[PDB]
Amino acid sequence: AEKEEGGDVKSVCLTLFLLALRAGNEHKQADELEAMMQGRGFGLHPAVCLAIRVNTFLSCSQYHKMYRTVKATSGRQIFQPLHTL
Amino acid sequence: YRYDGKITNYLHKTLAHVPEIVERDGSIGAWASEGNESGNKLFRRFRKMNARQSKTFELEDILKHHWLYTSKYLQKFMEAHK
DNA sequence: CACAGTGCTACAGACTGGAACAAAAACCCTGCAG
Repeated sequence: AEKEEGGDVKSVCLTLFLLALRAGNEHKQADELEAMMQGRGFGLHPAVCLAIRVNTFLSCSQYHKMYRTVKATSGRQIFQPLHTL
Repeated sequence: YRYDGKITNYLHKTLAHVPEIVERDGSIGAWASEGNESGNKLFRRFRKMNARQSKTFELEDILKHHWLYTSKYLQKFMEAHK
């Protein structure tokens, strides 16, 4: 890190790994991994969450209720928590 | 002056037959109308949000959806086990 | 002593790190045994 960046932790791990996987490759993973960080969501971008709360009329406590449920059962939580909304 | 010939039904009922019925049922207030009544709130929202909506089918889907609201099986899931 | 909430607050709980301790798991081993 010192010679080529100086404190850039994320990328060194990311570029070796995605491509290392697609080395002995079935592709399946490349979709999930190429989506994984910057575009988009992964889970769902907090703006899409916010809209899907505000615009379907979910009570805050109701929303969180759902969030807990989807998180605990088979999760891999999707929805973003309240304080990040 | 206010109780000479007149007493409200409940003041009498609560001053007379309470010890007897608590002795008999074992308890009271667990048997209260509250567990009904409250439910009425739902009947209003389930007549707007979840209604069909026309006079024919409306009671049908309110009733159904209410039944679904009441079931334990679902609430168990919605506890999410702590 | 009805009860499911009512949002935003409060800061409780979840995290690292080396520095080092200890316990326990399940091997290999050597010990003392028919």
